[PDB]
Amino acid sequence: MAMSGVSVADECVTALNDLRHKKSRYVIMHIVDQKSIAVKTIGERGANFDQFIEAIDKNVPCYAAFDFEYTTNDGPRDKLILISWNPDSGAPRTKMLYSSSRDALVPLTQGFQGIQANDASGLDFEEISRKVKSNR
Repeated sequence: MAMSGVSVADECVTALNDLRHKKSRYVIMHIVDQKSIAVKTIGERGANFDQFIEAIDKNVPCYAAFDFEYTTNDGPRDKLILISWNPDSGAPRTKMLYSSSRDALVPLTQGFQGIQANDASGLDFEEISRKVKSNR
């Protein structure tokens, strides 16, 4: 409920929109100029750890969406998860920007479990599978 300037760019909306249809795999975007959100590094199936870490930066507020199929309904099911980066021990502007963008990300990421977790706590594959498997 900050509302300052941070807003999701058209490019981001299109990237996530297509990603939801299993266009690649996952998409990672970050906030630029704390006003306009831009893409930093897009996935496809399983980017390298070197490039993944090199691109990602544990500090600024970033959002990564991953599309994974499951058999919760019966078989041919698809569920996308949204993980936000924002360590409590990070920065003040970073934690604030998260809320300023969360409002605009709410409508953008409709139907996706959005959770904020920093460090391994945010990249916990087990947490993602457990969340989607539970559907809560």
